Amino acid sequence: QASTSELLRCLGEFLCRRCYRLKHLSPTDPVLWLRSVDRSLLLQGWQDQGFITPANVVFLYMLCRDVISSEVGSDHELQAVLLTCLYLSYSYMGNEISYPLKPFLVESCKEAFWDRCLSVINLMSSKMLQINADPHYFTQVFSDLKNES
Amino acid sequence: MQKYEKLEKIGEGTYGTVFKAKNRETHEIVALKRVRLDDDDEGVPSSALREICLLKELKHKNIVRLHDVLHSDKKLTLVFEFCDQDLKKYFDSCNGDLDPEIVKSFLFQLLKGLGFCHSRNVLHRDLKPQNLLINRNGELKLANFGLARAFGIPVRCYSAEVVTLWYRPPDVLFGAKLYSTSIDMWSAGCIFAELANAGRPLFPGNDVDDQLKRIFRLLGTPTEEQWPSMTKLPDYKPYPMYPATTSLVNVVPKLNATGRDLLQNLLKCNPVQRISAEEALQHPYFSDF
Repeated sequence: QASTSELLRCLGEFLCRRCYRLKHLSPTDPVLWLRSVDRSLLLQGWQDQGFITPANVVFLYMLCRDVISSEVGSDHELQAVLLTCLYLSYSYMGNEISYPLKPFLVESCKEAFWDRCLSVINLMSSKMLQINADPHYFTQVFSDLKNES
Repeated sequence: MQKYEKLEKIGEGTYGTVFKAKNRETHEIVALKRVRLDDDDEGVPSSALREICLLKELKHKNIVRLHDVLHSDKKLTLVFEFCDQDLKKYFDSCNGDLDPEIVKSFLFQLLKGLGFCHSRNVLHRDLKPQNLLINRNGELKLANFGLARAFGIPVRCYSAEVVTLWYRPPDVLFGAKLYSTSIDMWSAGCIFAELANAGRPLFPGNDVDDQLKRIFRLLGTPTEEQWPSMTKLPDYKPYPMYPATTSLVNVVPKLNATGRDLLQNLLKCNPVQRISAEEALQHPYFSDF
């Protein structure tokens, strides 16, 4: 329950439970989407090591729990919102100076992507810092993610 | 933007382009940092988003103030307080020759801003004169947080490719993958030396090797007893043992023994031994201030 693979499965199970409208969503779907982005950034030379680690998955889950609406209407919409949260996670917590947009963009309307980034930042900026500053809060989030399975 | 009238392009954005502007509604002068979102330089918005996230949580008189963020066109605009110049330009303006009271004021304000960042669990990681803004009121602000990061969550490593070379501490030059608030404290010591002499970098190394040599040549090479983990660092290699006996008196002529003592507490090679911003503000250098 400490391995990346297990926590990622917890996140996938959480999203399936959260997004009750998505009847054909698999808990492995979010895992595939996240791993795919991380592999692509590695292979393409944007990073030397993977971003997806236990701590970063906890960070990502903290964003998802507050940002992803139970009312998401399609698997596509879930992917777009999840990937927006992922992009903000790389941006905030990643070891590289910057990351490209391409792997995170699955929508035709780029302006919606940028508006979503700003909305998430307005909602989450305090908690993004607090999860780093407060080990008790990080522990709470980690425990919550574990209990998602 | 419609609310803002552009006045001049005044800014080496760290990742974008800075303009002086006027708020048409309030007539206030601000700085706008504009970022193209329909990029050809793929990763820029990522750094900007990180800076926005951090600056929203860092409201202090000695940290550049982000007032607003606008999204229009295919552009992200950060609205910042306007500052007349940076420390690098200020040095050019005064022939590198600051009054010792202004040296003290500038260091004090830097440390207050930096202390605030560190207390909020944020590392700046690019502390250098061009990233320090100065007002005509004499107010100094830490700026350009595009290399900054929150710290505290369990991480395998950070990047050792942080801090402009001349301002980078020896543990990081030796490839340390974990560092704390101490990273910025070294850079503050470097800036302090420029303030207290003639506004020129103390350690202008040509590459990492030259950088370490210049540092040790002045301060002395650390021994195993002063810095036991030094030889275990990932990019450690043997350096000559330069003596710890070289006087700094002529390196920082604007400083008394008190100031030289603070300088040496900032410029400790072993990061564990480096003074914190909070401790520095309580140093007797600032007592009659």
